[PDB]
Amino acid sequence: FKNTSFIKGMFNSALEVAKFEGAVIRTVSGIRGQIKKALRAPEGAFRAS
Amino acid sequence: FNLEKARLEVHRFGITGYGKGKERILEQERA
Amino acid sequence: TAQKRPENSLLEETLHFDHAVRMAPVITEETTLQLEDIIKQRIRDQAW
Amino acid sequence: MLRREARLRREYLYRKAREEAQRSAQERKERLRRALEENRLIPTELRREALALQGSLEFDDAGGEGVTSHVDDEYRWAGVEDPKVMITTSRDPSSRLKMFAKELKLVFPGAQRMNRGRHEVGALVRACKANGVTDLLVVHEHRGTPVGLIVSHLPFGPTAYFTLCNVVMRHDIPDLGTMSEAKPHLITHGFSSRLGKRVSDILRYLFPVPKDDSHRVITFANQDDYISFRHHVYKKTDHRNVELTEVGPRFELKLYMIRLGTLEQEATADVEWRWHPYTNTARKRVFLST
Amino acid sequence: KEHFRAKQKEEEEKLKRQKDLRKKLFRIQGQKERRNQKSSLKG
RNA sequence: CGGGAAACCAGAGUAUGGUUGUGAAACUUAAAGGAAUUGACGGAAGGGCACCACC
RNA sequence: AGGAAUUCCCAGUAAGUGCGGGUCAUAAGCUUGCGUUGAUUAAGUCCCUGCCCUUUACACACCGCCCGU
Ligand SMILES: [Mg+2]
Ligand SMILES: [Mg+2]
Ligand SMILES: [Mg+2]
Ligand SMILES: [Mg+2]
Repeated sequence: FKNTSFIKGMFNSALEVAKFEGAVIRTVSGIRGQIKKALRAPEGAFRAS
Repeated sequence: FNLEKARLEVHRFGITGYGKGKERILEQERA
Repeated sequence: TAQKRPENSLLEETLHFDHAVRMAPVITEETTLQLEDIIKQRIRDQAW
Repeated sequence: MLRREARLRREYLYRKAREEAQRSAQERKERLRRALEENRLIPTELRREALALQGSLEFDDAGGEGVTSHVDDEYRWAGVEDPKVMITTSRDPSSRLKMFAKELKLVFPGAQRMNRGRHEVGALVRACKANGVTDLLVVHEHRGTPVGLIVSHLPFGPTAYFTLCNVVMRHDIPDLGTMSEAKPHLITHGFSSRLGKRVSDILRYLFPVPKDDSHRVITFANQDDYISFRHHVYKKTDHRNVELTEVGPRFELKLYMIRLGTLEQEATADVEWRWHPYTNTARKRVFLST
Repeated sequence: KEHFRAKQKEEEEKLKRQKDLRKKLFRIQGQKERRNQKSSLKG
């Protein structure tokens, strides 16, 4: 969704996302982002802006 | 008592005696 | 990736990473008392 | 009226662009004045056109308005007239959001709260301008807790965007009673930078001129770009000893956007300041204090 | 494009010798202005 | 009329840093124990107002 | 078809219905826009529960001293 994107494959549980909230992430293209909040529908996805 | 500070103040009061037209033209000369 | 690593492995890993932004401040009694001390000082001096 | 409003906006924007030029022209004028008063060299920059600035010095007087300020143009009637504040919510408000909006009416003297039904945002601003509403407040909620606040100055004034962090309302606390409703004293603390002065001005002009003997105090304290809102009433039991009783809501503010236009002008208004969280050094930087 | 870029390098160097050569002459002019201060009031 | 250097004799501004310029607590929130023709309160009445009250 | 208590609400308002966006903050079973249909009662008093003030511009007319420590 424009800036906001849904990411899977980095983690495998909701406990994992809670440990790494606010971590700096980036793409191969060089766009920098932030981990915001975990998602429930798959096991280890999260929301990132 | 500073002479340099007093010297300017004495000058300005005197020039107003000349007149406002003469006040101006003398002021241009100083600048 | 997540597939290679076992489940819940990173919980004990103690990795190092960086945070993007500052965390929100936590309110406690001590912060309340210092803030009230500031308010009382302005009241005495009429520093409105 | 619509033509008049458009004309006043172009006049305001025209003056804002030339504000910096007049300040530099004013600054050069004072340097020449010091050189004349104390006999010294005219500065080499001021050596040419010195006569023209000297001619201007004679023409300057207390009668002129002086250098213009875009802040003064926005808050023209800040001191002379009492502000008129209107509070509204997002469409289909929650139960607790309506309860929060009821309390904000009590905090601001003379404020009014109106129901938001199927009103278009642009239509709301048009009605506020017609009836002389000075400031408009819009509050957002998430899962029954207030999360965002927008403050807009109606006569093409600045629009400030806030996010609420730790909201505790009077309705949660039992058996408090009734509020004082007197004109309050304002305490501003922690704002030292230029932007902090800009933000504190917007919050202060929401309130009217109080009385000297008023016992109502509202405090805005800045700490690491977080503004704490506190409301208190004090009693002087004896000299030098004062008691404080907390009344009213308690919440935190974090500014992230200031725009020149009104909230109906999202697609056109310029941004005076914005928070950039993806900056490489954004984590270790603060903006409301020096 | 490179020719214009090549040209701009010399005026950057040229202005450097311009200010240094003018610098020695500037001090002599400044000393003359001192005498005008004492006679500024007289005329 | 002769020479005058290709002659003759033998300067201010900012900015950024430095350097300097016999006890009031171990004791005390009773104005270290005040000021006052100037100070500190109480009651009653009147004028308003509220989806913090009524109907 | 949701007791006792308790909260909110005056006109395109209460309530119902759909269709979008995710906009450098917040927001995922959630957040915010936009349109559609559209009501009952009320336009006045200080009786309860409280709040803000007062009791020292001489047209006509009206009116003719708040109290106590
Ligand atoms: Mg509704
Ligand atoms: Mg509706
Ligand atoms: Mg029911
Ligand atoms: Mg709907």
